[PDB]
Amino acid sequence: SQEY
Amino acid sequence: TAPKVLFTGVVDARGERAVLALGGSLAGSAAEASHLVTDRIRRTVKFLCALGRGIPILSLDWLHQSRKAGFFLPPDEYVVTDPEQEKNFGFSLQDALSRARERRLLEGYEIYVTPGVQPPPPQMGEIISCCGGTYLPSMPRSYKPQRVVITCPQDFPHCSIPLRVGLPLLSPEFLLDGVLKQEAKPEAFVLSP
Repeated sequence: SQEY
Repeated sequence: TAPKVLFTGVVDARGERAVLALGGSLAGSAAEASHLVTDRIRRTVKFLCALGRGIPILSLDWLHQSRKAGFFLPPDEYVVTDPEQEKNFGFSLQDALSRARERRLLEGYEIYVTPGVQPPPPQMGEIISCCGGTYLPSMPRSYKPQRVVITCPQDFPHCSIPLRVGLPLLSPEFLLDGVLKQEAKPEAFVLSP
């Protein structure tokens, strides 16, 4: 998953 | 009923097995989840959605200790505790969850997202809706208070319409910082030339  | 557990940022087969073994299920989405499990503060879309909904955000130890006990334990002792990230962002995760439990952060907001923003529009839309806001999939063409546009420099050519009718242009940090802290302060994120 991507973090922002 | 039995927990419907969402995971973010982790690969935890043991944890999933514990959820299953203790009579719970795996949540398919933040909308469906009763709990979020992760290892630390991670600003994923799932994390921000869970936080916006006010559901418990718990460490992997919750499941491991629950399996040992033979039943799901109360969440209190297992809330994610990440002082380094709390310091960096100037917030308390417990206090933000408390705010989400008391009120819908973005109720009354209508929010459009231009196409180059990160996270992208549909993911922003999930976050917005998890905070009780109204996601706008079509470009707004008239003014209303608390109707705003999330954008970025790359998308300047796409802001001519909102600029004309007086809709604020906000950086994505309005949501990325605001949802994390459970504060809605659009003034602080208005984009300058």
